[PDB]
Amino acid sequence: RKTVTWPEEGKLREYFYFELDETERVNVNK
Amino acid sequence: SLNLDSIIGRLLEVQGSRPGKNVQLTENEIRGLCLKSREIFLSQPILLELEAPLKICGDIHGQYYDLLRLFEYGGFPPESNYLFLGDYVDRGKQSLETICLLLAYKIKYPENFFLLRGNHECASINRIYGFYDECKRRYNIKLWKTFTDCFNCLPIAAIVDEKIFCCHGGLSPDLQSMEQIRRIMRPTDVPDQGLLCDLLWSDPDKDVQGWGENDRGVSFTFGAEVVAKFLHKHDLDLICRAHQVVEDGYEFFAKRQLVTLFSAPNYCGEFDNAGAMMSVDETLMCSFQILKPAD
Ligand SMILES: [Mn+2]
Ligand SMILES: [Mn+2]
Repeated sequence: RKTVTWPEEGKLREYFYFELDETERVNVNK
Repeated sequence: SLNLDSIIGRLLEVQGSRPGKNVQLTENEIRGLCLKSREIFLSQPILLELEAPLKICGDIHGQYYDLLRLFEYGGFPPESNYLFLGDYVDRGKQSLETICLLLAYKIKYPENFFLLRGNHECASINRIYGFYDECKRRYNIKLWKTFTDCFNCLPIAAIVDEKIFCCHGGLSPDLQSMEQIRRIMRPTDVPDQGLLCDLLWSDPDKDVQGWGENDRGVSFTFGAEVVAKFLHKHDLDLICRAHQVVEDGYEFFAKRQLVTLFSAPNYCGEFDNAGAMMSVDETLMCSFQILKPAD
């Protein structure tokens, strides 16, 4: 039987950064 | 006669291209994806019973290259087990590539890859918000209706190791027993009210105590006390849902009793949000992997 736990706050988030293309994301309804 | 690996190969082929390339599968290949995934959806429970370790993702909304980034960082199947919480189509530029890759991975790894239904996996909604227009432009109307028949068989919720309850929207005032979910027959549309509607449409709200009216004009809001009572009654530790854009890609509610996930960074070019994925290890220790454009 398992239980939900959380790590130390320093290890809660792992970041991945990528190059931003300003034309990659569009709302097709606009 | 479905050449699954060729399809997946062509879908992943466009990784790292600039400007972002479309992947135009054949009509028969896409219909094959819909038909085979539909069979698997129906053969598996509408209320999934899953086991950790796995990674859980929120909305994608046709941001295909962001989906590729998610797999790139979280590990392409079957390196990691995945559960997606819905809203794969609409708004973004590449709903077709998005849903096709997801359906392909479902067929390829049916025991390690799972897709829940979001409120946009519904004909009355995605006819309007982009998916139908994309289908009509790049294929035909008949293909859109094939997608709808497939979407109507998607599972609605998942429980991870009997402790994490997962769905797109949230809780329902009509949800007394999990059997009520299990009793829902497929194929089905999403009704404008009731249990199935709420599971795909409701939101948490910090200012409401019990149940309140939802600004969306559909379903309800629910407060922290509702979450607490739900978890205690069903012996759960956590609610994992999506359905709302959050700045850091994830966001806690009611002292970490609920988490909202949103996996589409810079949502439809109008927000500066990060996208997040929740990594759940074998012991159900949960952490977040965060997708963010560099600045
Ligand atoms: Mn959404
Ligand atoms: Mn939604």
